[PDB]
Amino acid sequence: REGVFVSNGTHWFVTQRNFYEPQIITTDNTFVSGNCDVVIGIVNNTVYDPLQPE
Amino acid sequence: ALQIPFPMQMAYRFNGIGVTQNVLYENQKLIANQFNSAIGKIQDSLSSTP
Ligand SMILES: *[C@@H]1O[C@H](CO)[C@@H](O[C@@H]2O[C@H](CO)[C@@H](O)[C@H](O)[C@H]2NC(C)=O)[C@H](O)[C@H]1NC(C)=O
Ligand SMILES: *[C@@H]1O[C@H](CO)[C@@H](O)[C@H](O)[C@H]1NC(C)=O
Ligand SMILES: *[C@@H]1O[C@H](CO)[C@@H](O)[C@H](O)[C@H]1NC(C)=O
Repeated sequence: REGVFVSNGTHWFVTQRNFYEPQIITTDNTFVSGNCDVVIGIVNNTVYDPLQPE
Repeated sequence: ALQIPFPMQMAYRFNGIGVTQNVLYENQKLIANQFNSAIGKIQDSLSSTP
């Protein structure tokens, strides 16, 4: 939703575009759009659901 | 200077214009052709019109 995805080699994080403040990928800080096939450069990864433990 | 993939940079400009990033990635091929075609057209217009 804001910022870009980054990876330190193993994990994946989303951080603001002007300061390295990584955090876990969550459905709140991202938004779904369409299917995986259309976009190029997409990578496999899981998105944590905040209400999943609930 | 901060390196960044050019299609990703477009998403920044698209996001900074009022459209979501997805509209670019879902149309990256179309936009690229339009950009190249426009770049070709301006060259001809400059060459033709004195
Ligand atoms: C990338 O960052 C992740 C953040 O989770 C690192 O994973 C942690 O690494 C520390 C040591 O740096 C461990 O103590 C933690 O247990 C790890 N946590 C998880 C959830 O994996 C990961 O090591 C980093 N990868 C790098 C730096 O290559
Ligand atoms: C260019 O980007 C594509 C799509 O992410 C990737 O498959 C390819 O390996 C890249 N080329 C490089 C990194 O030289
Ligand atoms: C997971 O991995 C491959 C290779 O990264 C990717 O192309 C694919 O779309 C992903 N999903 C599945 C179900 O294979």
